[PDB]
Amino acid sequence: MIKSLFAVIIGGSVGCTLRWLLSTKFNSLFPNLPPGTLVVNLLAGLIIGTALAYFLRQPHLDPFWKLMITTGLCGGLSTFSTFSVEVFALLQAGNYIWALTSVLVHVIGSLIMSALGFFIITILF
Amino acid sequence: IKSLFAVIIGGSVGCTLRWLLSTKFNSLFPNLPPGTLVVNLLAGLIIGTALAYFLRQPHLDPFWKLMITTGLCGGLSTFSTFSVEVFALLQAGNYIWALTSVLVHVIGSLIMSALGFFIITILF
Amino acid sequence: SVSSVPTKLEVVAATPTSLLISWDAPAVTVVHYVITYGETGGNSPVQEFTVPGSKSTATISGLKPGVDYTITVYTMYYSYSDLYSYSSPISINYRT
Amino acid sequence: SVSSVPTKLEVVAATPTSLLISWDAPAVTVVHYVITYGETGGNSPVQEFTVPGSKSTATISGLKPGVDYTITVYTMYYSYSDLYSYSSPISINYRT
Ligand SMILES: CCCCCCCCCCO[C@@H]1O[C@H](CO)[C@@H](O[C@H]2O[C@H](CO)[C@@H](O)[C@H](O)[C@H]2O)[C@H](O)[C@H]1O
Ligand SMILES: CCCCCCCCCCO[C@@H]1O[C@H](CO)[C@@H](O[C@H]2O[C@H](CO)[C@@H](O)[C@H](O)[C@H]2O)[C@H](O)[C@H]1O
Ligand SMILES: [F-]
Ligand SMILES: [F-]
Ligand SMILES: [F-]
Ligand code: NA
Repeated sequence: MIKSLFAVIIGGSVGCTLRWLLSTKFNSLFPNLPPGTLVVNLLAGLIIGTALAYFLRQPHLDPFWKLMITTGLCGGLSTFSTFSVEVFALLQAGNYIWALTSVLVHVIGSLIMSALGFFIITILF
Repeated sequence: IKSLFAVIIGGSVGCTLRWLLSTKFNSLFPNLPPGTLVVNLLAGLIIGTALAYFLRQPHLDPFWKLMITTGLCGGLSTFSTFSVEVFALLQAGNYIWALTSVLVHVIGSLIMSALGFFIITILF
Repeated sequence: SVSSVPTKLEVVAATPTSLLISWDAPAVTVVHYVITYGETGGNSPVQEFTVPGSKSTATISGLKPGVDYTITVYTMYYSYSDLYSYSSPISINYRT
Repeated sequence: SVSSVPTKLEVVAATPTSLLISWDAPAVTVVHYVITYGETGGNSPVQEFTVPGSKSTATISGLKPGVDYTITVYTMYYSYSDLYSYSSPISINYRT
């Protein structure tokens, strides 16, 4: 699996680079719940939600293109580690209300975007 | 451009580790896929130690800092895979494990960040 | 590569116009099972219905007495590689 | 590039042997502020203490009456780029 390796790297590099640009540009605007790190998780949820519904209806796509979107792009674009340190930093700052809110908005929000992705492509069919 | 290579080199290593770990292990326990958990807990551990270490060594190159955090930990961890696993359990009517997944990933990743931070802090 | 196809598909109980089927679940996150059934002699339309992934049993009603029915079950399941996808079926025949 | 340095550093209240200082917080996640203070004249040793990021005030006790003190405040703060790092200081002078 070397063709598979390139799907992960090409997809992942595009995702990580989008996260890097979005996070450095926007995170500082609202430091209680950094919007760049949120947007990349909500966007990745939206992409993989649509991918969930789409790959079901098109079962004979190449595993290359499937692996490039999910493990590559969505894997690289989203982040749990950045989400953790933001929360951890708020916890050490004594900012529990926003630490809790961050956890809810990221988790609840990402599932909502996955649902919106899934149910838009499902309904458009 | 130097910063861009840190993100790509780090990110590619992280994404590749996630890809190998997830495809190998996730199927062993499908209620709470262990490969996706391990990569998040490991990324939390790495960035926790990174938190404590970069504070005490403030004049390191932003290249090496960016390669570990945005690159490796960014590429290694995943929120999208975490979401679809939970979403799939929610559509399967498996609420108990959907909830457990959310708690174990969130609570666990903070614990590993704390362990990373407080080990390096306690070690001078 | 764990099998997402169910096993041990069988009729546990049967009247002249109904069957109760059960199956051993596959070791994957099944979202729902799709049960299909039709008359084995291949000139009558096959019907399908779904049951939730939590359930490993199903009742097929309104059948004809003394007729050979082909009954298949397949899953719609989450996997890391394929996301949501449909498994291959497990199939049995049963005369009412 | 948002400023992580505090602003509006001033003495709100003062006795002969203590000062109460307050500052406007920077628009970033401050983990703690480090307050340093020492006699402006010469080379009497400067002392520092921390206060949590939630707090935007501090009491400096045990000072000498009628002495010029230099007082600085800097933050230890989270940012996406730098992680935990120390800001540049904001400084004031105050005679007890
Ligand atoms: C729920 C699942 C997650 C579990 C794991 C989370 C681990 C989080 C670590 C918390 O770190 C502590 O946070 C305190 C604040 O919360 C800080 O107190 C500091 O600030 C307080 C006021 O905010 C003061 O009372 C303290 O004296 C002062 O040390 C303290 O330094 C810091 O080490
Ligand atoms: C999964 C959990 C792992 C458990 C490991 C064991 C950890 C036990 C708690 C450590 O004790 C804390 O250490 C901090 C130092 O790291 C101190 O913060 C002090 O120093 C900080 C900066 O280092 C400041 O932000 C604080 O305000 C100041 O109170 C803090 O008082 C003290 O209680
Ligand atoms: F993490
Ligand atoms: F966050
Ligand atoms: F996500
Ligand atoms: Na990632």
